[PDB]
Amino acid sequence: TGPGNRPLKSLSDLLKGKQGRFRQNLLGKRVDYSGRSVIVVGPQLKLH
Amino acid sequence: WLSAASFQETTRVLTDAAINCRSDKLNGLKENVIIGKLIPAGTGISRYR
Amino acid sequence: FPMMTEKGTFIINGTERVVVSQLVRSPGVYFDETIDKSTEKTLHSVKVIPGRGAWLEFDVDKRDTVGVRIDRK
Amino acid sequence: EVIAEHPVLLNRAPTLHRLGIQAFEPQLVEGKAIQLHPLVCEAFNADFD
Amino acid sequence: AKRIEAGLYATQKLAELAEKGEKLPVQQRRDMQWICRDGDRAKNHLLEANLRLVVSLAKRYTGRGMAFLDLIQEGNLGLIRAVEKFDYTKGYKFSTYATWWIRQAITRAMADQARTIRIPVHMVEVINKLGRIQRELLQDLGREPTPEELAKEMDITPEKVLEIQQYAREPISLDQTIGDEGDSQL
Amino acid sequence: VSKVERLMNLVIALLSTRTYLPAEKIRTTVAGYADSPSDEAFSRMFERDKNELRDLGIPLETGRVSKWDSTEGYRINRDSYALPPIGLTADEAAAVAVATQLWQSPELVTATQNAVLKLRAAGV
Amino acid sequence: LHHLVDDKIHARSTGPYSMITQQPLGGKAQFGGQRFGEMECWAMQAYGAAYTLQELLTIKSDDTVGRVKVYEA
DNA sequence: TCCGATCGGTACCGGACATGTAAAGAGCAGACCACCGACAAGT
DNA sequence: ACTTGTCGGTGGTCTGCTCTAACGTCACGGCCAACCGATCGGA
Repeated sequence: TGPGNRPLKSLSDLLKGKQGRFRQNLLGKRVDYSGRSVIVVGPQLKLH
Repeated sequence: WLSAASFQETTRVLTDAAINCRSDKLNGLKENVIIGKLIPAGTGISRYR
Repeated sequence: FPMMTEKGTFIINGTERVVVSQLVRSPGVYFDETIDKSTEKTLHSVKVIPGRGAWLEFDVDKRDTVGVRIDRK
Repeated sequence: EVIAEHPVLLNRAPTLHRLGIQAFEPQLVEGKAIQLHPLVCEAFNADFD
Repeated sequence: AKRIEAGLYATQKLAELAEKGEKLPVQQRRDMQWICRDGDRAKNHLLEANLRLVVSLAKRYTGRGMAFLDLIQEGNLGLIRAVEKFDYTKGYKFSTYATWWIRQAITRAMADQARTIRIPVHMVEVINKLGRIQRELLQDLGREPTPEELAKEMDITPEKVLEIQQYAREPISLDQTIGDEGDSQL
Repeated sequence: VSKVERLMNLVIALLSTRTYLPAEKIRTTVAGYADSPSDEAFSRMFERDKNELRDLGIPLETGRVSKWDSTEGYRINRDSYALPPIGLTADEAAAVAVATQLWQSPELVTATQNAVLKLRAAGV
Repeated sequence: LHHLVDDKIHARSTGPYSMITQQPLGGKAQFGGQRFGEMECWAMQAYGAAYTLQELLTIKSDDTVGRVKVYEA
């Protein structure tokens, strides 16, 4: 453990878990040209 | 071994693969997603590419 | 020593903060009963839970032998 | 001029099936909220709350 | 101690007579080898018998960066040095010279091998002195002492104190959790 | 190159710097100091150049790089370099006309000529 | 209620990236990108859109040369 | 056959951040730097 | 005559190594506390 009684992070801890290398950084990433916002209803729009 | 390690029990899978000296052939959805190749389904198959 | 204001908040580093009361289990003796699915018999146990101390547990098993587990041994 | 006939993909988490990601043709609106068609909510499992 | 000194002298004399010397008698060579081996065994026995004071000395330095076993090993090195420098003619017991050397070795090692960014010992001493003076000033004044008071009570410029305080920062970890759950890191 | 070029380049560089430039950077940056055989010839030459500049009158200050830096460099205070403002013009004409008439001592005439040249460089 | 669109709307084309893995940051306060998680990858695989998924994974997140080449193109 | 014990796993987005102590002190030496002498040979 | 490179010196700060003689001798600060299924090493 280090300061605050927090166990140190080894290589296996890098490679394992949901927060590990594989699941967090290889099967899913953050991408450019992307946005996010609240949705409201537009009834005058077409299906496309 | 790449898909098995990405799925669950990374340490055991890596140990067994290292001891067995396995060689991944890189033909599947998960491996091609990981390495950056087109998945072998949909528009990524040889007939359509 | 930090002092609480007249409204129940602490000014720490210029920011008002609130200490939230915590619901915990009071120390004491607690008796529990379970039913085994391998023999269909009732088994009782008691746990002494102190504050800042070792744990003392007594239990009754299938063989009707009362057993104490000092600490977690 | 630039957004005409340029589809964009809309996604709502969690993505439970394919219809959680759908392509739409964008139109500029004056607000700050995305206007969604009322008939694609069931596919997205989305409500306006 | 006498056995150690006799063994060392016998080894040196045997080495001197080996090169540019003379054919030693067989019994003389056997006796020299026996004395050397006895001296080595006596040194090992003294070391092993005194490998309990080291733990007592290192018990007091626990929780200051280094681990307990590392402190014990550095104390063992200090004990080896103390055995090498112990003189029996003065009549003092081994527990004083050994204590001095063990404490010196532990303190020096903890000065070196305890920081990710290494600071020389001559500056670690200054940092510790500044901290002690700050504690004394805090006790005396009743309030937190300003750099002015430390400058007067440490006979240094009121600017070097800022550099000393800025050299004492320890780097934080990039792997520490940010949120309440375990999904965020610094 | 030329000694005069080295001196002029050093003066300009030490005038335009913002922090205390160390001698190691002076060797690589200032032209004319990079042709020395070894580090001792450069050191002695730079010491002599500093002595000459300080004796001339140009303010050459030596001080720390910065608070948290133990390196020691050199600068030239642009504010102490000279005094811009000048007085009237009619009195200066009389002063120049009487600057030197019959003095023969080389130090006196050189000093008067230097003062006249500086006055001309600061207006008439 | 304290849920206003002014605090929710966010968009990005190119911004800061991470250090170990050269992927975009996250959060409105850091001009970060939107996560394309594993479920979205499953949806893309089920659709059969190989090229969209490939470009999303490679040239929008990690391909260091690819990002600048795409912007120039 | 029963038996404790270790080891694996437990949905998604949005956001949110940085620690709290030291028992000291001295004598001796090499290195680099800022200031200087000579000094003959080269300019 | 002026410059310049090799030689030699004084003084100062940062860094590292060595030494100090009453007697001293076998660590702590602290949970763990879900709850499931699978499986190897015991009994």
